[PDB]
Amino acid sequence: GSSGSSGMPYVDRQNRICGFLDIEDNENSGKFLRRYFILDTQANCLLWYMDNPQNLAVGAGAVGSLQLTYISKVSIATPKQKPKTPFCFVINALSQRYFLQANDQKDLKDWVEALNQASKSGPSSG
Repeated sequence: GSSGSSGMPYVDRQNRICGFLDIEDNENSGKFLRRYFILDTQANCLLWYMDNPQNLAVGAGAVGSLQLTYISKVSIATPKQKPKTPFCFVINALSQRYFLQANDQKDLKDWVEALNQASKSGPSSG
């Protein structure tokens, strides 16, 4: 482990983000799973639910999750990886790249940003 300090970082309060993305079902090369992704900093993981959790049932859950512990970098995909997509970001983790789709250019960036904030865990954790 060993936690190293930094001179003087910047940015903070990644702030949780929500929306509806389309992750390419691992069980299909073309079909995307439209779920409501929610960048939870407290959980330090990514949870995407069929729909808002406020409409779901207390005894509900997420179709899938993504531990931030994996994610390393969140950059915009490329036409050499997954073209035909304007606002598409690739979540770089251990050594993989998740292809997700955004509604507009905002959500996209935002997400990318949020995913870039929750990943950078700001200046420090907590």
